[PDB]
Amino acid sequence: ILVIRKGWLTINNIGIMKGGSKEYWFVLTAENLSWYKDDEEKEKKYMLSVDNLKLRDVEKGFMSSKHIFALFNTEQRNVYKDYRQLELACETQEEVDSWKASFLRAGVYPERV
Repeated sequence: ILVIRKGWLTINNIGIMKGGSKEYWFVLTAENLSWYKDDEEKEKKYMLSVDNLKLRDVEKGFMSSKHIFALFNTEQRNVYKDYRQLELACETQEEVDSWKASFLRAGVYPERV
């Protein structure tokens, strides 16, 4: 119910078949993490349950300046659609760190990297 945070994040590993890496507007609550095309909320890319979401430091990553972390379904292959893991990136390390605390509150805890 309570909104924990609203803020932009880049989904770095969105397929060829979905435009590629685009920025999406995230809304996290104690029950769901939903992502939209933008802050107007006219869209809905999807609403994924926070249940069974965990967070891992995804092993160095691409050869970029991005700091990577990811949400992954602990009990199955894909996290949503045909994805394996949903990669989230920030231009700065502090951005990644503040968002980790917001996920903590919603019940997505770290480890299993």
